[PDB]
Amino acid sequence: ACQASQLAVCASAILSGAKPSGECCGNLRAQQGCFCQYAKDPTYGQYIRSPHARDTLTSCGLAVPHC
Ligand SMILES: CCCCCCCCCCCCCCCC(=O)OC[C@H](O)COP(=O)([O-])OC[C@@H](O)CO
Repeated sequence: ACQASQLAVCASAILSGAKPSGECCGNLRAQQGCFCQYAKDPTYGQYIRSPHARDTLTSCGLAVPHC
């Protein structure tokens, strides 16, 4: 139901770009709902369309948006 918090911890990488993290790719899983549809969300388009974002999720290889 869109937590908007389980991913915040990752935002550090998406926005700033400190360093990825495994927990990140895991947090989204707990969602597997809004996270998927979020792919359409324009306001957060900068988050999903990030450079390190796709890398983090891909590194895990669990679920990719655009579903
Ligand atoms: C409160 C702030 C937090 C923000 C909310 C976060 C919401 C979670 C969504 C995160 C999603 C990030 C993943 C990046 C999505 C993306 O841009 O897609 C890249 C994708 O991996 C590329 O697909 P592709 O390889 O071109 O697909 C074609 C291929 O399948 C066939 O060859």
